[PDB]
Amino acid sequence: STGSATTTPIDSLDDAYITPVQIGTPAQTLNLDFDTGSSDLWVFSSETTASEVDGQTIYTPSKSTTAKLLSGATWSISYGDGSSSSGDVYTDTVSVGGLTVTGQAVESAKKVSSSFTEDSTIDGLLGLAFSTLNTVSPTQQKTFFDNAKASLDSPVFTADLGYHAPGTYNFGFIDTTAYTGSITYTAVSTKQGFWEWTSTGYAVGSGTFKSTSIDGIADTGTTLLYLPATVVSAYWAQVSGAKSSSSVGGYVFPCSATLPSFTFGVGSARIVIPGDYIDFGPISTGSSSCFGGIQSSAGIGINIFGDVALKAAFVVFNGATTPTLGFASK
Repeated sequence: STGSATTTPIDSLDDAYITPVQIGTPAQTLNLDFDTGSSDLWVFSSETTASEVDGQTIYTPSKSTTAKLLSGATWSISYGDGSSSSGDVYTDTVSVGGLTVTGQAVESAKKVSSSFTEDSTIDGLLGLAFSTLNTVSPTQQKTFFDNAKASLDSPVFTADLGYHAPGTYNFGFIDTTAYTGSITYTAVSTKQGFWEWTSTGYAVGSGTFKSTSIDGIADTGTTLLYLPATVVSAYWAQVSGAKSSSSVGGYVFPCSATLPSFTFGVGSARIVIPGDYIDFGPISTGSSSCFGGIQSSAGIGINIFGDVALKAAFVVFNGATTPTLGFASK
C-alpha cells in the first residue's frame, strides 16, 4: 500500500503545516500537524475542556462505530516550546492520503495548553518519530507509520514541505519526480527516539563551506532551524544590523535586509536554504525588526533541523530495520 496527502502552511509565515487525516467511521476529517519530532497522535475531541477549544475541529469517538476506549490508558506530553496536552485513548481507524490503519491509538485530549487553544488551525498532532517516545501509559502505543509499515510497498515516508506553498507527505514510496539530482542518505541514531543524524557542515551565503559535524534531529514539528551558537553567530554576522535580543528571544534583523542563503551538508552533498526562507517577518505588527529563522540551540540541548531547513529539501524518512535519512535538492 501507499498514501499521499497534501500538507498546507497554516499561515503566511509557514509557522507549521497541516495535513488532513480521516479518523473513525464515518470519517471525521481533522487537520493534524505531522511531527517527526514526537510520537503521539492526539486530537482535540468531544472530551476537551470546553474553554480550551476555540475553533478547532474535534473528534467525537461516540459518533464513530469503530472507536473503542483503550481501557485504563492515559497520555500526557510536553513539547520543546513549553506547550502540553493530556487525556485518554481510543483505538480507531485512521487514514492518511488513502493509506488506512485499523486499531490506531487516537489520543483524545482532555486538556491542552494555551498555545494549542490559541491556534484554531491545528486540530492535533500526528507523531512520526520512533514509537519509543510515545507517552501512552501503562501500555505504550505505536505511531501511525509504525502500524502501517508492514503493509507499505517500501518502509518509508517522505516530507516535501513547501515555501509559502503546499507540499506533500507520501507513505510507502519515493516520488522520483519530486526532487532533482540524487538522494543522499545518511546514518540515523534512534537512541533518543528521534530522526537524529549528523550534518557534515555549513556555509553562509557564497562563503566557503566549513566542514564540521553537527548532530541534530529532522523535526517537521519545529518551525525554525536551531544550530550551535557559533554557527548562528557566523550567519547573522553577515546581515547588517542583526543582533540577538534577549527581550525578543532570539536573533532579529532589520526588515529592510536581504538575507544570505545558508547551506548545510548531507555527506558530500549540500542543501541550500534561500535567504528568503530565513525571514519570519516583523516581531510585532508594524515593526521594522524582523525575526530570524536560524536561531541558537544553546538553550535546547539538541540541534533541530526544523521546517526552515527541511522545506529546502525532499526528505526521506527510511524506516528500514536500520533507519536512515535521505536528502535531495528540489
